[PDB]
Amino acid sequence: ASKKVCIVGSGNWGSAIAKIVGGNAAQLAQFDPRVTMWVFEEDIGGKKLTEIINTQHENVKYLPGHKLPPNVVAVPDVVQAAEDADILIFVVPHQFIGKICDQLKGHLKANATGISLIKGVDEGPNGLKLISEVIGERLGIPMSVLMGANIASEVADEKFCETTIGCKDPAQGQLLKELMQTPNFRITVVQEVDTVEICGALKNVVAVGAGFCDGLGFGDNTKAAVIRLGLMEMIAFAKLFCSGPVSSATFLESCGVADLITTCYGGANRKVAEAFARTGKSIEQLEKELLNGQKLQGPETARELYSILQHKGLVDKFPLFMAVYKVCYEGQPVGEFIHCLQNHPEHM
Amino acid sequence: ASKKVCIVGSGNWGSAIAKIVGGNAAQLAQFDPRVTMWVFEEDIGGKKLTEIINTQHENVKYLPGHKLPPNVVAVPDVVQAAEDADILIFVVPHQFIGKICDQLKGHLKANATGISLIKGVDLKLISEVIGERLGIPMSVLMGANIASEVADEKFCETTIGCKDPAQGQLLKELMQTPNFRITVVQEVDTVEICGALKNVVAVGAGFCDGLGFGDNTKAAVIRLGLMEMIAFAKLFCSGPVSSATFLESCGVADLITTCYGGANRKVAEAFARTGKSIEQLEKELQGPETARELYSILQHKGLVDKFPLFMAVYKVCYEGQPVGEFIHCLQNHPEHM
Ligand SMILES: NC(=O)c1ccc[n+]([C@@H]2O[C@H](COP(=O)([O-])OP(=O)(O)OC[C@H]3O[C@@H](n4cnc5c(N)ncnc54)[C@H](O)[C@@H]3O)[C@@H](O)[C@H]2O)c1
Ligand SMILES: [K+]
Repeated sequence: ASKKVCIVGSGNWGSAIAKIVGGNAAQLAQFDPRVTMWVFEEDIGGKKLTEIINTQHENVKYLPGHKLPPNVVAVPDVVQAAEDADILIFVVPHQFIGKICDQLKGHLKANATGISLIKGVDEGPNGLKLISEVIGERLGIPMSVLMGANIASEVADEKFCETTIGCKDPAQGQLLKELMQTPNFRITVVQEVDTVEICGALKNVVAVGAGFCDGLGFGDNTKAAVIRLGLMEMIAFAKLFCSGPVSSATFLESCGVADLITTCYGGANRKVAEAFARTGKSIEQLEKELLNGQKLQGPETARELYSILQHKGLVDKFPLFMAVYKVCYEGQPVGEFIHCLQNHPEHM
Repeated sequence: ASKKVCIVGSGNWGSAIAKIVGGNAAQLAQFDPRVTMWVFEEDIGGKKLTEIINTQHENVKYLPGHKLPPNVVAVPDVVQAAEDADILIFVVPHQFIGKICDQLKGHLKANATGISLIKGVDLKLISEVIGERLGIPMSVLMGANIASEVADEKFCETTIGCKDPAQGQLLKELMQTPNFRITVVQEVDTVEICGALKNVVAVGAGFCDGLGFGDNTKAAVIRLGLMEMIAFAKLFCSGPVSSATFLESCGVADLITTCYGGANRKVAEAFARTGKSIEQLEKELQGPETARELYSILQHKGLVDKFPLFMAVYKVCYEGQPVGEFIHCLQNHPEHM
């Protein structure tokens, strides 16, 4: 009768989302109050982390200081967590989604549906592959996405922000909006899944360019042009690459312009790009110094874009994306970045 | 045969444009190389400013240290400057364009056209003021750019709004350089209204900074402000309006740079942080004034409730509403209904 929800993931973001979804499932009649959350088990200094969560109602490791609602139940086995869910909320690091889908494949409730909160992009036959497609194809369920200018710490703290839900099915879109929306977490539902999703990968390429601007000492008007041309390349690339409908207007949603802006004024891609431009240190060197060795996604995405556009003969139509690639991997002097924007397709 | 250009105005902005325009007018066969610039005569240490420009080719008061192309001729009488021009570039401060137009009226060439670079509104668009008094087709140039940066050839872009496609390509040819990139669109009114409405959003963004909110909250305020800009334009502008025009420099880019750096944001932040008045911050903004005008026309249309960001700025500036309510006013926004 009422729809059962499983939150597949329990990290910083998954626990922030638990707070909201646990809250709204308990409140709202149409949702089963019992919300399962799959927790990868960890020795929390002796006690099982899933034990600590069900007793203390606090993800002491990944969202310390916050009270997860009591109707949210940690479950160490993902199949047991999801077996009865009508709605699956995928919120794990991209690196673990494959494993989780492998365990879940063939164990879901009939007509179960999913929504991916996983930002970024995967690899596929067409070069880039959307994570929501990896999930939906492996599990055989219809997929929505949730993407926007938001971060777990602020969503847990109830700091005002918005997000975009991409869902092809209007009725399912409205259901997901009811599950996730609060006075400080505002949702717009749009029908273009792929377009909402591809923004999250492309925005980080634009952020590398924005960081180059900061590191080369350009002003805000130059930077605003880099961001805007970057947005226009996002639109043009989605229109040529995405299946499903692509509208310019979708880029004016939170997943598009707002996430772009926040990523270009703060975030690891911008920060490392600026340091690269200022200091001549390699992306690799800065990754070790600043991100404990984490791979920065902006440069890696630019490399994938380069291969896609080379096979289509369109490298010259995306000068900002391709300047990020050439600066990061082919030793193009970062100081020439702006020159690559002086004959842009948008101004032809 | 070749088109004659007059730059009506000679401040920082008009001098910066004269650098660009004089160069392109000399190089391109389709333009007459003799570019007039109307220069309000001033005495600079005993010599006339116009004489200094015509011998040293430097506006020593408003753009010192920059050479103007020698084919730009400073002319002190605005009628003499404009009377043979086919293209007039209006680049004076808002407060004078009314008087300048009253002197020019009737004295222009028959087929003459205009482009207004005067950002901000009169609510009535300044290019409408000009085009209706002078009787000439009007275009606009608006984007994320400032005069000092254009003078220094720092990369930036701009939008030209021009209804006639042939006139638009000529204006683009007159103005475009490697560091001043132009997109021509045909929605004149949409381009121009952005310049006024962006300052309302900027005040809101400054409130957001002053209240201690982060970049994800500021990005929502900017984005909701952009949606209200689009909605208002479709409801106000007698000319056509598409959301796609707001992806141009005049829309999203100018909005971003104003909301991250500009007078409206700076004051609004300090006011929300310290509760320092406004004026004492001022001394120590067109955004609020525009908000007031928005309130008035939204009443007439019956749509005050559909623009809570615009109205929260007005109410917080003019009706005592506590700045601290600004974010609350966005928690049931039409975009999320
Ligand atoms: N953190 C944010 O602010 C934020 C905001 C928007 C979107 N997102 C997206 O949400 C996704 C997840 O981010 P996060 O903040 O929850 O990261 P996290 O590192 O905080 O999450 C840790 C979780 O990863 C899983 N995990 C850890 N080790 C594992 C292992 N050996 N095997 C299997 N699973 C393991 C567990 O579920 C663990 O709870 C990402 O795709 C990110 O893009 C995050
Ligand atoms: K010429």
